[PDB]
Formats: sequence, structure tokens, C-alpha cells
Amino acid sequence: GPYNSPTFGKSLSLKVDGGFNAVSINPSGRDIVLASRQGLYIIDLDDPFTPPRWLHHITPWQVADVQWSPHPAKPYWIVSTSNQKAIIWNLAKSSSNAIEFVLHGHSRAITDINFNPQHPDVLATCSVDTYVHAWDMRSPHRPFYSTSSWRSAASQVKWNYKDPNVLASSHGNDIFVWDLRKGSTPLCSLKGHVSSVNSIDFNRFKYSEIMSSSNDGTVKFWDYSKSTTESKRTVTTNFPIWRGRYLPFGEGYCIMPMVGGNNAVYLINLCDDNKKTKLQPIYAFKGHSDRVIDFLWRSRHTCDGDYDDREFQLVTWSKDCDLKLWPISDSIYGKVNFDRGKRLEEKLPDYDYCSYNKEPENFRRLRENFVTTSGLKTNHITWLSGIRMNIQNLGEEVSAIGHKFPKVVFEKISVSTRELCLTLNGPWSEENPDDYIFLRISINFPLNYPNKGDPPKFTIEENSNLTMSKRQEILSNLATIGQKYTDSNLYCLEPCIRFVLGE
Amino acid sequence: VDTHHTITIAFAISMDLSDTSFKDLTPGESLKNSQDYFRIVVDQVSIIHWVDIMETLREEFMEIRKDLLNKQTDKGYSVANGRFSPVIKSNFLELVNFATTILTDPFKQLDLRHTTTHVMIISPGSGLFDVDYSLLRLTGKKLLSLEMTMDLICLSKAPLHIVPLFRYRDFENKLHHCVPLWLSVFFWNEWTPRCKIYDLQMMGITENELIREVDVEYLQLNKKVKSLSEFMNDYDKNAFEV
Amino acid sequence: ECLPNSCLLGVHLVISTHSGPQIVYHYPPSNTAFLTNEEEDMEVSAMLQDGKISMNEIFFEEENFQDINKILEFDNDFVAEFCSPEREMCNTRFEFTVDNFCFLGLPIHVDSQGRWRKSDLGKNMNMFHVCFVMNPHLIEYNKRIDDMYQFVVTRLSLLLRYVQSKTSYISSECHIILKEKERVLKHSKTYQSIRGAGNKGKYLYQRILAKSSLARALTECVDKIQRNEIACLEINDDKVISLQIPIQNEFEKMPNFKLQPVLRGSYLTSILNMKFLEKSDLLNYALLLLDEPNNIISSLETFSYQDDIGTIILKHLVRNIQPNIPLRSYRYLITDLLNSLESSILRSCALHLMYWRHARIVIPLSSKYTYIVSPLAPIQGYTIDDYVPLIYQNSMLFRSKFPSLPSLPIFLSLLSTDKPQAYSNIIPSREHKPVYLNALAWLIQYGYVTQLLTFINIRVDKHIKMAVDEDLEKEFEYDDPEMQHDYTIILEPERATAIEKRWLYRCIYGQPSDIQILFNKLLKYFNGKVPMELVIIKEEISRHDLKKLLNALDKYLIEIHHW
Amino acid sequence: GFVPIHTIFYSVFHPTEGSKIKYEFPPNNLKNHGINFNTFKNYIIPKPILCHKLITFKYGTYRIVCYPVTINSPIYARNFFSFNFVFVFPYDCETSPYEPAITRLGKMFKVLEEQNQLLSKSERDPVFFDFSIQDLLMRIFQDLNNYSECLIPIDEGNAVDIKIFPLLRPPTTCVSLEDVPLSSVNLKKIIDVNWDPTMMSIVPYIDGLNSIAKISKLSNSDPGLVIECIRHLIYYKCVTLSDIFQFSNIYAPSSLIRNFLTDPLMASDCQSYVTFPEVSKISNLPLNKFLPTRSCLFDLYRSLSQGQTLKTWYESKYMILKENNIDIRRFITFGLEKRIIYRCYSFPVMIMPKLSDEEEGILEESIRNAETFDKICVLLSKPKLEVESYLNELGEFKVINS
Repeated sequence: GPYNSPTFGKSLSLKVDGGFNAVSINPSGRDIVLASRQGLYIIDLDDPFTPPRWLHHITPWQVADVQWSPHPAKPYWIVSTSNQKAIIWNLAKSSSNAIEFVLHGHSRAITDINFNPQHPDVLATCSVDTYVHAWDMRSPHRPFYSTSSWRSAASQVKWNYKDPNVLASSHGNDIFVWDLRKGSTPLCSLKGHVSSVNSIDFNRFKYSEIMSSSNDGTVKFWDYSKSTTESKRTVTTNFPIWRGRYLPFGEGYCIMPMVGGNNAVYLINLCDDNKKTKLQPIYAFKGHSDRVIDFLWRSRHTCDGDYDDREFQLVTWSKDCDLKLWPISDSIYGKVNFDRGKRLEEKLPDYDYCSYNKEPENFRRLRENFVTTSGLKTNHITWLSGIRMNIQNLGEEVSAIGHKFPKVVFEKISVSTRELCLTLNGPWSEENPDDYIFLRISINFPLNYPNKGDPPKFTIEENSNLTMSKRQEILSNLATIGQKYTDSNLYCLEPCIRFVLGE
Repeated sequence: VDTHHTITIAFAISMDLSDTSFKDLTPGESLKNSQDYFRIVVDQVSIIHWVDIMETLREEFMEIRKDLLNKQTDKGYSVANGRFSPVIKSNFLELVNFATTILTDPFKQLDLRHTTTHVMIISPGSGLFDVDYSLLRLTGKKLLSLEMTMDLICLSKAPLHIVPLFRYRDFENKLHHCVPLWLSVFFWNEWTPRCKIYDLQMMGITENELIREVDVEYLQLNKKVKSLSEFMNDYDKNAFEV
Repeated sequence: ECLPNSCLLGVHLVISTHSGPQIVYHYPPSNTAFLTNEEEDMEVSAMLQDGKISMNEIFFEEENFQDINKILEFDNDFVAEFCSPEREMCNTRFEFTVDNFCFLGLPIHVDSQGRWRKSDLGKNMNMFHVCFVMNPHLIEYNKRIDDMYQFVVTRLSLLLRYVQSKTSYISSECHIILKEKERVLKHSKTYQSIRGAGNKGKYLYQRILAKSSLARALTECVDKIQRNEIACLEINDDKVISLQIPIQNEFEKMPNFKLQPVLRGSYLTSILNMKFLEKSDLLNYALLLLDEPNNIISSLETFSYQDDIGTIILKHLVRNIQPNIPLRSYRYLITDLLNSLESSILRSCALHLMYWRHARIVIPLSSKYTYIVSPLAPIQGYTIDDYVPLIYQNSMLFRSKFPSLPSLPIFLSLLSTDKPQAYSNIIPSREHKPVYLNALAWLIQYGYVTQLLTFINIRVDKHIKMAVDEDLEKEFEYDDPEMQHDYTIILEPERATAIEKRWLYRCIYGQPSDIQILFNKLLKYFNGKVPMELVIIKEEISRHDLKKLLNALDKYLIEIHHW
Repeated sequence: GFVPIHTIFYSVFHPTEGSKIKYEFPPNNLKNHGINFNTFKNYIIPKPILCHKLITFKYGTYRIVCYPVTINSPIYARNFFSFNFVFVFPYDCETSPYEPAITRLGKMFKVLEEQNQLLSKSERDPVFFDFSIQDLLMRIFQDLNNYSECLIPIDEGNAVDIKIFPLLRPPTTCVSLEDVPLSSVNLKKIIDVNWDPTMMSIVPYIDGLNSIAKISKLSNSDPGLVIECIRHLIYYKCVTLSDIFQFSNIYAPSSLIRNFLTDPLMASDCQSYVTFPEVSKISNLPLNKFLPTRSCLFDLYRSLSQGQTLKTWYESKYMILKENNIDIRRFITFGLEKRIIYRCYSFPVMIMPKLSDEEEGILEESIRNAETFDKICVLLSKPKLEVESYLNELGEFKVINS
């Protein structure tokens, strides 16, 4: 289920090195995908201690956007841009070959990709070569719709939530609204922006409302049923805006800066009656020493659906290689006109909460054990250093000890299952005191570790080089150290390891 | 050099009207279904107006994609359709005959300030053109009867073959190669890549889908060999044949 | 690229004063097209006869000459303008590219107080810049510039800073260079009697090099770095500096011959200098001189000036050296000259010889070791880095060095036409043994012959597994096929599990105690990575003991043979 | 892959206050990072000798790439106009993919300033004489930092179209006639209309066992153009050279023979590769007249040795390959492709029908160049035994299996 998650009501920061430029989220709220030039990183948002699944695709050009498929019947699909082609990833497939099919459309780099909310098998791609192509995932070979602006490179493409064949694209200073049955001729051309428009977003509730954001600091709200020229509202900021989007709950919108603006995501209420105003946000998500490059939302709700009681968590990804989860308080839920608890006109969709970070797997061949697997993990011990649940964690303790002792080799680190298996060379030989014996110690932690009365369980693998009396003495001293350090409700894994080898 | 010319710049477009991929095109055969366009950008204009000439050229080149690839449907809207032909399958002899239209009559109006009629063809290819045989014969017979020098200039690197190269299919579907005498090829500019592989330079093929399918063979026999040593001897004897 | 290419085109000497920056001495005065594609006469004649002046005559030919006032299509004042940066861009890395020419240097500027170092031209000068011009390709630019700056420019500029701070040496060198330029251009009638601007510049440079010591240092540095050699430079007649760019001629894994070119004669061994230079026991190995001992003595006398204790010790070690005996046995050569201090001196001298292309490190050569012909043997190619062949040149050298031995083709065919056995099967008699070992050292030092080391991995069949299952139970079935074994290679037996360590210790079941003892001491090295030649040296065992364990354990031991 | 731009700024030479920065994205990025423009202002706007050249210099931890442009015309004040579109990168990267982009940006703006006086009129101040810069710099910065591409229209006919391409190593010149090419990709599906006709002819004959001389004779092609086409395919990292398979060859294990053990997919691919699809007839021939296990394949790969030819190795181990249905050519090819074995080349150094004059000339030239048996066999189009007999007729020779 989604309600036993440990990261939804809490704030959490993860350090994901590698230079990732794009991010997208599962609508179930379980997985988050990060795209780079080397491929995809899938992180479990309920088990952030596990290192993310790397799916390999090496490209020299920087990736633009990644997008999860919101189809409930296809929850294994990820569309990611690989320069001029979009790659659909099958997470049920193995990591060596996880690519299902590739959309070979535009000639220049794909700029943005979006899914149709009404029909989640329809995808629209925009690119630098001044083309917006609409694809069908049932027949992913040629686009069923092509349109162009013919002058300026596209920046985003977005679908209309209400009318399921209207999509808009932003090409420099101009926003063009396309009808899918009207060819390349636009329904309207919003031309009120001075500088280049970065982000575009439709309204989920109104048929004909679009918000825009540009480099001049202006956030413009449009209603193309009334007038193509001019705007219903114009909000001016002191910073350029990179991504501006409407809120998924209540009446409001969320914009974030491009190069300045204290690198904080801004949340602004939208509840009022041309109005050149300034930005008056409610909440600013302070943090993020370098600029934020995308923001997402994490939604969970009841499975059956009688009242609209859903909680939201903001997920932001920044240039300083930090992935942060932001809790949203009920003060924000009330300041935005959001009716928490309401009889549903239509029940909310239900998504499977299955993770995808784990590696999947399925003349004749004889059954054989050719080479030993044990003869065949510093990435894990460096990944666990970047996990911060905002020594206060088991994984932070494990990473600190792994950084403290480079000689100690970890064979199995599992913070989620609280099981540790580490190998070392210890001076515990009865024949010669100078001889070092290879030892395998498996450590099991309780769910109440490190509270008082809940010590870790130490099991040492049966070694021929280790005598039974010395093994029992080592185990008894390890139990003594664990009981003595859990009596003060401190952490006992560094005194134990420093006892086994050395003092 | 303080030359006083009259430039005349015209675009030259061949549009492919079929949905067949360009990889399926046979070398030597031209496109069966095509439409040919001609956008005259700058007319007979003196070269002291080179600022206006360049301005018009840049504006019309930026507008040619909207002009051609946005066809008008009778239902009241426009559909983004159409494709430019490749250089090899382009309408090169049609372009040259379009050029030689203006010299058919010796007794035309006299340009009393200018003397020579020189035609330059700017192409993004490398001197390789698939042409029709009868049109090639007619183009040669026409170019040998008038005072023009078609100076083809290629914006790609010089290839590994002799330029200009024309490939045509005869009446018996026989491939031929010929170098025309009347066309002179210039190139506008340590190892330099002189062979064009577009799908590997642009990385247009995803790494999981161009993995090698056909491998080394399975060492077929001879039906004359009864010993393994005889097989090794017959393989070593024929290891360098052909 | 593994082929050595020092991409120098020349050197500058750009100094600055309160009146403004200028240039002092630049070399060579050649054009871009060649580089890219009275008593003074008696003194210069004696210096050319004695070898004190080492210039390159091709830089002053008529087709390979540019004017002294022009450097690479730039004026002297122009170069002195853009190679004399501000105080914020001085005392740091000066990287500056003009298209394909990189102007790399470390300019030294005096501080605000007026001291060169933190501990006419003597007071006016506030900056000097020994600027090096390189033309590397764009794909190897970072590598070439980084190696040049790390190995030549920084060291030479720091030593020049020290000698200027303690002696004011560059000021005097600039003064005598400018005085000799004025005395040749405006006083000597020999200059006017010499035809051709190139020959005039050659005579002018001969006088400058005769009178100046910094000019000799810069000329030798450029000439011996462009020739890919060690540049020994004389500075202030009291200190010498040795400069080189290291050569990649050692390879553990075999490089691709027909995709990445590698110097012919490169050492395809698993024992490398760079595995030991980067660590700075080495005394378990033996040295192997890269030239004749007298040539090494002649080269090492130019590495110092006063014949100190280090040069005497190094000369004594080079004179009394043998490649068949380890360096640990050479403590007696320096105990008479004065863990342990002698072991440290031996280690430092071995690093000094093997870093400066004098004495390569090898496993000590024996007639009991199997020696194969390297794939990187210098057979093809006119020279080492070409890309009469090298086989015939080295055969002539082999015949000259050993006239009582079969030819180099005979030796290289006797070692590469049968299965590779020990080297003692080529030597006919014991009287021929030392000259054949000298031939073996010659073959290894030329890259013709490498060593075939033995690597052992441990393998377990179904019988050991069934015995271990029976022992575990202590505390199909209608047929018995003997060609359906269930085998298993324990890759690293040190980090073996509980069942796999039982497999290893059931492999030795009925063997005697010496086999039991030797298996336990050598089990951790049975991983396919440790050569058995190093195990014999380190563990103080003999070859008869090791050959017993290979014979007594035949179906369980994997034999792997590579370099 | 490609380094992000740190700061883009447009510096212009004012006729009154000299060289100055006009626009700079990000705003105040140079002063925040300690970069002082007055230290290197004489390189951004240098003398006209250094102008129209790609100037790159190091300033602290940053590498500053610029293409200074100076236009001499009497329309401007002081008879010249100078600008520079300057790019700042970190020092510890490779700015080589960005240098043609900056050079072409400077050249295109030089053309535009010489044509319609774009940058000089964009200042809106009549002191330089006798579209927004800041928006263009923002668009260039974020499009090259987010897409490695840009299409930014600046006029009705002008746009900034920049695509950053990776730099590739040049192919070697060591490719020869005796080398066989191995295509690592499916070359039939890469063929579009822009390919060279020679390469299109070569493609259906790169089967992993044809020599370059054999490919040249099969495709009716001159060997030099085949060498250049194989070089071009090497440049795109799709063809790797190998050796002609003969049973007179000598193969030995390399230092990477342990990679047959420490690899999760090498041995399984070996099992699926080296085996005949059916019970082949070679697995029924005598020596004279389930899939194979990975241990069998490893034991066969170790048993190769120097100085022992493949005929001797195969006649010593032929029941093993017959019972396990192993193709020896496929076995050797898989071993060479994974670089776990190598070939020891045979060198005929010196101390039957009448051979032709050109044939004896190329034989003598091959002998005097110490060429391998493979190259002589390719050049004479003869097997090894005929070459050996002709060499024994010509003189006495020894063979090195290096």
C-alpha cells in the first residue's frame, strides 16, 4: 500500500551524482526516474537506501525530458529523450536490454514530451527542429499528427485536460494552440510575451485556460475562448521562470526560477476576480544551493474512493545533485482553496504500487556451477552517504563506517531488510597471533534498532580456520558490546567492527 | 576585384510524394512520384546591392519550409505533409535545363553592360547523382550547343570517387557510371572523413537495434572429404582463393 | 596515443621591466611551414670542436628560416606583449591558444615587496617567461599540454626562480645575450662577410650560444625534448636539471596492433616499472640495463657536476651489475661505500635508474624459466616508431655482440617453433651458459623475448562435492557416466564460502604432510592472477616443491600461461 | 559528455571607455566567481593580428573560449568596430566540441555586422559611429546546457543553429590487405542513399572471414579505396580488424583469459556461439581415413600454446570437439573477439612452376621488408606451402612465431 510509506509525510534529500537533467515520477508515488547521458536511474521513494537501477543508454548529447506512462494498464513504460529520438523503456525487461521501441521522428533534439491525460496511450513530442509530433503507443512507428511553427524551436508541448484533441506548444516568444482535427493551422496564437516562453501549462478544470512563463519574469494567464491577444492576468517576478505549472489540488499555480530567485520553488494562490501585478507567493521551498531544474508532485489516496482526501508531496531535482521531498502542510491546503474531503463525481484512478528498482529476470544447457559467484560494493556505501532523512539513521551509520574503514569489505548491505553481511581479515588465529583470518560475519538488525532492549543479532559463518572457543568468545564479546551500547540508546556497529579487527 | 555583375539566385526543390523510405531506393533509379518546385529569390540584380541580395536570400530560405511542407487541404485547414528529395535522387538535369532555358534564343534582348552567362549550382551533395538516361543524353546535347559553364559547387567534402559521377540504369536495368565533361565540381572548405555515414554520425540508430545478426559461417563441408586432416588440408589450400 | 610525441615548436625568453616587456632569446628562428608540416671566432670554434655548442643545423637552412624579428607570423614585441600577462595571471599556469599554437608557460613575477622567492636589469626586471609553443592535435591537446607542463615547464621555471633569487642568474644571462646581439649585429665584420640571412643568423646564434649559458640550457632542452630524450641542462655551472617526458613502452594487456599503434619492442610483461614508480619489495627483482654499462656511466656523469656520493654509488651499482641476481644481494656494493639504510639507498638508486631509461626491472633471469617471443618483438618496421627492418639491424648487433653464437633468426626460431619449454634447452653446454644468459638479457632488453609466467586456478569435480555432502550428512542412479562431471572453478579461494572451503580441503585428502603444508601456504595465490614465479621468490619455496604440487594435483589445478 | 557553459557574455569595444562587457548571462556571474574582466580585457579585444582567431586561455579554475572579431570600416567611430561572443567553461573539461560552434558564431556575427550592422545598431547609442542580446545569450546558454542544440531566430532570415558534436579519434594507418574486418553492427540497415558506392559494395562481404584483398576482388574494387572505407568504418567505431583463419596459424592465450571466468555473459555466449545448429557432418569425420559446458570451452581455450599450430592442437583434441559439436573456426573467432587469445604471426626471415617476374619481385620486396607469411600469401594469392617452397628455392629461411 501507499499509506505505510516512510517518506511521504517526511522531508528527505538524496545525493544522486552523475549529472541528471530530467526527472519524472510514478503516479502511484512509488518510483522516480532520473535521466542522464549515461541512461536512467530508477529510485524507490519508499526505499531510498537501495542504489538505483541503472539502465544503460550512452549518448553524447544532453537529455531533455523523461516521462512516466500514466496508463494504469501499462505501468512499466518510461519515455525518455535520446537526442532526436524518444526511447520507450520496458522495466519488466532486464537492464541489459530494457528498450522496447524507439520513436524515430524529428531530425533535431526532442525538447519536451507529454502524455494525453484523457487517453494515456497518446504521446506528443516537440523538438528543436520546429515540429510537434503526436504519437500513438499502439502503433509506435509513424506519428498520426504533425504540425510546425516553421520559425522557432519548441520549448514545451502540453495537452488539454478537458478537450482530448487540443494541444499547445511554445516556440520562443509565441504560444500556438493546435486542434488535432484541424491540421497544422492553429486554433489561436498567444503573442503577448516579450522574451522567450519557457513553460506552458493547461488548466485541469477549465476547458480554455493556459498559464505561461517566460524569461522576462512574467507569468501570463490566458483564456483563448475570450481573446487570443492580451492576457487575463500578468504576474511579474524579479527572476526568469523555467517551469511554471498549475497546482494539482485547489486553485493555484507553482512557478520556480531559472537562474536566480534564491533557488526556491514558489507556491502562489490563484483566487481573485488585464491585471499587471507582482508575485505574492504563499510558501517558498527554501534550500537547494544550486538552481532547481524540475519539480513534481506525489499523490496518494484511498483505493475505493468516497471522499477526496488526498495528500501531496513536492519532489524537486536540482543542479547540485540533490533530490528533495517537500511535505505540504494543511495550512497550505487551506490557503489554497482546496476542499479536502468531497463526494467524487468520478472515482480517482488506482495504480499498482509495485517497485521497479529490483533487477527482473525470467540445444539445451546442462545445469552447472561454472565459476563461483563469491569470487566475482563501494557504490552502495557511497550512495548511502547522500541519504538524509530530514547518527540518526541506520543507513547513515553504515555509510559512515564504510567510509571510516576501507579495509572492511561489505558483501550484503540491505537497510530495508535490516540485514548486513561483511567480510574482513581479523587477527584471531590461535596458531599464530600475527596471522589474519578471513571472517564472514552476518548482522541482523531489529526494527526497533537501536532502542534499548533491541540489540543486533551477530552470526559468524562456520570457518575451519577459527576455533570454536575463540568463535564463542568473539560472539559473546560482540553481544556484550551491542548490549552495552544499546543500553545508552546509541549505535553499535562501529565499536563492534573496531573490536573484530584491531582493538 | 571591383566586378560589376548581375546575380540571379533561384531555389530548386524536388518534393517526394511517396511514403517509401529512402533506404529502399535502388541506386540508379530516380523517384517515380515527385513534384518539382522553383523559387526565384533574387532576380537579375546588380551585385552592389549585396546587402539586399543576402537579406532576401536568408528570408526566403527561412520561409521555404513553411512554403512547401505545409500543404493546403480543401477542408479549410493545412496539413504538414511532403518531403524533400535527397541530392542523389534530385532533379539535377531538370535544374540544368531550367538554367539553359534562358539561352535557347541567341537573338534575345541584349544586356548591354554584361557579357558572360555563367551558371553555378550549389549542392549539399558530393557529385553523385542518379539520373535518367534519355534526359542525360538530351542535357548533354543541349549543353554542347550553348555558351554556359555549369560550375557545380558542393558543400560536402570531396568523396572517394571521381567527380562528377552520374549513375543511370539502361533499358535492360543495367547499372552504369559516367562522368559528364560539361560539369566542373568545386568543393567549399590531417585526416578528414570523406565518406558520409549519417546514421552513425547522428547516432540515429539505437544501440539495441543495430546489433549484428549475421555471423561467421558454420564451416560447411565439400562432399569430397573423408578425414579431418583432409578437411584441414583442403581448407589451408583454399584459404586464399578469390 | 601511446606513441611518444613531444609537440614542441620552440622556446622563448620574454622578460619585462618598468619600461615594458621585450624578448631576449628565442630558438629556433624557423618559419611556421617547416615546424608544422677575432678571439670570439676562436672561442666559438673551440666550443664547436669540444661539443659545448649543440644546435640543430636544419633550423638555419635557407628553406627553413624565418627572420629573428618574427616568431610564427608574430612580431617580437607582439609576442612579448601577449606572453607577459598581468600580476593576477602571473606566477601561475599561462595557457594561451592562437588557433593551433598553444603558448604554454609558467611566468615568474616578482612580488609587491620586491623579492623573487618566499623563503641595470638586476633591479628593473620584474618578470621573466620561458614560453613554450606547442601544436598538439585537438584530440590529444589536454594530454600533451598536461605532460609538458608537469614534466618540463614547471620544474625548469621553479629552478630558474630559485637561481634568480639566490644568484640573479637570468638577469646576467639576458645582459650577456643582449650585449652579444649588439656586438654581432653592430660590431663584427664577420657578420657582414657571411652571405645569406640564414647563415648570418646561424653565426649570430653560434656566438650567443658560445657566450650565454641560459641559451645553451634552452637549446638543449628544446633539442632533447623534440627528440624524445632526457635533456640534461647546465645552469649557473653549479646545478644541473634533467628533463624528460615519460615513454609508454610497458603493457600488461596486449594492445591492439592494427588499431592503436605502439612502439615496436615494447615490453609485454606483467612486471612493470610504473607499478613500482607509482608506489613511490622491489629488491626481490633484478635490474636490466637498457644500454652498455660504459654508455650508462657516460650519461650519468652528465646528471651531476661534483661527483657526489649518489653519483659514485650509482656508478658503482651500474659497473657491478648482473640481471640474474636480485637487488637484495647488492647491499655489499654500498656497505663498502659507506628496514635498513642500504636497502633504502638500493631502492632509491633502482628507481633512479628505471625512471631515467637506464635499467629496466625484471624478474631475475634464469635458465629454468620459459621465455617466449613477444608479439611486440621488433621484427617489422624500419625503426621503433616507423609505422632494412629491425630484425636484420638487431641481428647485425647480435652478431657483433656475440660472435660465437647462432644468429638472431636461429635463436628467435628455436624459441618460437615448438612448445615453449625452459631456456636451458637452447644452451648446449655449461661452458656456453653465461654467454647464452647474456644473449637472453639482450633479447629481453630489446623487447624480442618476454617471460611466460604460470597462473594456477583451482577446480572441483563431482567427487569432491559428493564427499563434502557425505561429510555434511555425517555431522541418474541406475547409470554411472564418466563423461558427465559436475565441475566448478573457485575463482578466489581466499574469500570462499563454507561449502567451497570444504571443496578445497577435500582436494587434499590423502596427500602427505609436505603437500598438505604447501597447499595451505599457496592456496591464496591460486586465483589466476599471481604468477608462480613471484610465489617462489616471495614464499622462499623451490621449484621441485611446486612441481610436486602440480603433479600431485592434476585434475584439480587449472594451468594458465601468459606473460 | 559535453561540458556545460559556465558564463556567456558579449564584450564590445566602446570608443570612449574602451573594452567593456555589454551583456552577460548569468547576471553578475563573473564578479560572483572572482573573474575580473580587466585582467584579460586585452585578449578579449586584442590587436587585429590576434583577431579572427579562436583564442582560448586559462583564468584560474575556468577556461575562457572566445572568437574576437574586428571589422574595419569608415562607418564606425575610430575606423573600426570590435566585439567578442565569449564563452566561459571550467578548466577540467574538454572544450574541443564547443570550439567550432563558437568560431562559427563569431564568423556568422561578423558576416551579419558587415552586412546590415546588427550588433553596432543594437547598442542604441550613436557613439559607435561617425533583437535583444540578453535574450539571445539566455537562449544560447540554456539550449546548449539542456539540449546540446539550439535554434534561436534573431531576424526574419537569420537564426543561431548550433549542434555540439563529439570529437572522434582518427583511424589508424596500420590496416593492410591481410586483415579481415569484423562488423560489430548490422551494416545493411545503416545504408541510406548518402553512402559511398564503394562502401555499399563492401558491406555484403564483411562476414568476419574475408580478407581485404578477398573483399576487393569480390566487390571488383581497388584495395586502396577498400582500405579507406574500412578506415572510415573504423572511425565510426563499427569495424574491428582481425586475422585470416588458417589451420597453420598459432594461437595462444592472452592475459585476458581470466575474463572467460570473470564475466557473466561470455561463457553463455560461447556456448550458444561455437556449437553447430545440428549434428554436423564434421562431427562425424574421423581424423585419418546438450550444449558444451563452459568448463570444456575454458579447457580448450587454455590448451592453445605458442609454437603449436592449430592443426596439431586440433588433431590432439578432436574427440572433445566432435563429441561437444564445436566449430573450431567459430571457437577461435569468439576467442579472438573477446581478446582472450591472440595470434602468433609467422615471419619468414632470411640469414614447383616457374615463378613470374612481377611475382618474384613482390616476393623479394616482401622478404626484404620482413613481412609475415599472411601478407606474402595474400600478395601471391597462394597457400603457405607454395610460399615456403618458393622461399626454400630462393634461399634458407627461419620462421619466428611471435
